[PDB]
Amino acid sequence: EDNNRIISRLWRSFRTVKEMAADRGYFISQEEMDQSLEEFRSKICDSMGNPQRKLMSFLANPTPEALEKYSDLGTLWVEFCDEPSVGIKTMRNFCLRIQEKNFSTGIFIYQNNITPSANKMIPTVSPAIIETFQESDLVVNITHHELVPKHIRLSDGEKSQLLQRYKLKESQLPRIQREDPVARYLGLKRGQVVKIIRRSETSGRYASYRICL
Amino acid sequence: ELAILKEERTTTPYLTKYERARILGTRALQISMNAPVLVDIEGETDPLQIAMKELSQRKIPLVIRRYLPDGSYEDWGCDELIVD
Amino acid sequence: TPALTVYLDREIALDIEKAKVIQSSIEYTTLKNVTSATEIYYDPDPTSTVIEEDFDTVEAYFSQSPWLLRLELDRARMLDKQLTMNQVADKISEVFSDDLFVMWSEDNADKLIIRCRVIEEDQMLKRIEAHMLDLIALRGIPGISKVYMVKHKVSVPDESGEYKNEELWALETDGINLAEVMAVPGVDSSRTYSNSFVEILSVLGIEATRSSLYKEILNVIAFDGSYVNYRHMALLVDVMTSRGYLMAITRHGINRADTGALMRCSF
Amino acid sequence: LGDVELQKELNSEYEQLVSDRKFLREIVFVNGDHNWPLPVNLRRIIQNAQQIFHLDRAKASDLTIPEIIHGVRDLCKKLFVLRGENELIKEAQQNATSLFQCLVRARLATRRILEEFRLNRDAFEWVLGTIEAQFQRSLVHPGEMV
Amino acid sequence: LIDTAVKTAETGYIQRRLVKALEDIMVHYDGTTRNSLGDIIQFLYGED
Repeated sequence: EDNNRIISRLWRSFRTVKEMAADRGYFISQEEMDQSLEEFRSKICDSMGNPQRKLMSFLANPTPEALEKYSDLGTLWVEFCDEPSVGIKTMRNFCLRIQEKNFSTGIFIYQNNITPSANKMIPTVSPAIIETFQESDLVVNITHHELVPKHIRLSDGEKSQLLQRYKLKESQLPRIQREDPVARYLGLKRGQVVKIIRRSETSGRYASYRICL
Repeated sequence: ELAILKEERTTTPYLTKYERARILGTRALQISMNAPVLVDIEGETDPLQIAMKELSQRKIPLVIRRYLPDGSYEDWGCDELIVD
Repeated sequence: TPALTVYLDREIALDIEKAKVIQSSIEYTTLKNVTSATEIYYDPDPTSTVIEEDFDTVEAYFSQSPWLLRLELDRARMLDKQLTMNQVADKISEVFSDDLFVMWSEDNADKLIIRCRVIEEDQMLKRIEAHMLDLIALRGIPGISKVYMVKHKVSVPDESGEYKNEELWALETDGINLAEVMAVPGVDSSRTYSNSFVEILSVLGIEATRSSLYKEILNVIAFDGSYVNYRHMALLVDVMTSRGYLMAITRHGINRADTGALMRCSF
Repeated sequence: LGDVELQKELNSEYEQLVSDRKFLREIVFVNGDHNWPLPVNLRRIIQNAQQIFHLDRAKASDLTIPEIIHGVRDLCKKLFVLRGENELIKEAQQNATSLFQCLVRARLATRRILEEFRLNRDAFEWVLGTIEAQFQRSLVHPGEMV
Repeated sequence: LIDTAVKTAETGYIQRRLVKALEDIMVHYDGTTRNSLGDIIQFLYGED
């Protein structure tokens, strides 16, 4: 019954996170990406059917290709938080865990909300980066939508080559806000450029570039 | 400094409608102020007509300075640009 | 006129019975929507009732405050919406629980009745009754007041490769909500569309907004048979999206640019 | 007949046409609309070539097959929108004319050139030159207050 | 008669705001479409 919809939405959120990790260049095994829903229920739920988020956390490393392209790509830690309301108590142990195991990036999925007081504890934990997501927002992977063309982040060498070809200052490119859904999905930081190849009814194919604020 | 060398010029080799109109008018103006004309003048004595005759024979002695967005520029002579 | 265009998965879209199931799960139904009348009695004996109408109902069923809250459900709207007395009471339990006792009559009864009691309060029951009608959600997605069953003629290639028409069922809804409707099982989550591009920007990002903006402008121009070449409408929507957010064509958008003061003051 | 070496070109031609049809039907024009605003009209250019060179009759053409396949393929590299040798420009130049190249190849296909339009050597070289000249003339002019 | 007389000023205002929004947008010699600040609006005019 209603317990099945909790598990289902959570299972769908998990597949989306894996897709997210794959697109950022990290290596995810071809057995974990295709993991069915049935195997998922067996491993994650109790005898009463209630799910244990701490068993879902995982670690991933960049593929050799991604490491060749982006030399700034470290280890990624994904964590589902068991506490619906994330308070000052939860964030301290999370920031400690990241530093102690020296994770480069941490993705923090919460359940219901994140208090504005706790929201200031995020940029104080640099040069490590923390990205938060509401569990609702990940039930559907928005990049599979018809209207969202494929975004590919440009490398630093490709970016420099681009600016010279058009003789332009960085501040002259079209922009995308940091809180935009597709920028957050890729974990874009300020100064990075996405390339966007989208369908065109007059030329067939057209490459658009945007830089992230 | 800003000037782009002849071998590395990248803008279009055809005369645009805007470049054509400016060249014809400027050259016409100079002829009406008694600049030396570089073609034979037969029966057609209007200032605009003489300038149009010079254009058709690739004999207008002017250079287009095409500004690019960054401020750099390519100089193109009207003798070398292809006119449709 | 906010509106969603909700395409359905293929297996569901060619079976009208399954599509109706999707319809009833999306549509917002409050308790107020199905309630015909509410009443407030003085019923001092908790094990009995002065009401002769609910005599046989409560006496056989049983085998705190003296004020009784008695609300009546309309049989027609309850039957059409496919709601049972049980599931209506279930939703009430989670939000009320121990504080309010719930007793329902059977569907075979002449009137469908639900009794409630609390376990100065003359006005508190009026305030609670106001609180009940204004907040109890029985099912569905908030903001979706009505769902329409719409047939789409979509051109899809044959197995032979020839283009043929193909009729498919989709849904259209009043109100605005995109994120929650996308997640609903049955809905084709990769194709759902909304005519409010402000909401699209929050859910799908700026590049999807560029396509949605174009679709909505083109639909306006093309409607009275006119046709404007693509590059002109394309040019307008790139200006409206270049900053990464939607810059309105009003003073609040246009004059927030880094353009010169003489240019900006002329508008 | 029998020439396997000439069949390698014609196979590569048809394979190219299969790529285009698959790309256009599944990515570009999902609903199947096949009439679209495009530049450099080809139907009118061909029927003018039929008039200048009197391309009627039942006479056999002296226009060889490798001239057709190599002629059309070399044309699609001279449709210059942007000039310069930079790697990014060539990708952009190829992207800008993707839809139009498909249009040309869909018309100047081997069977149609020979059976339907019936071009000879003089007319076909003229058709290539005209397409090349008129496409340049159809580019927007810098300075245009669009 | 009322509609024609009323809604003519509605659309007249629409055209005025559109022109001021777009008046400075020009095609440059590299094919890009830019405004007076040199911001790129399209990398290639009309995508073709």
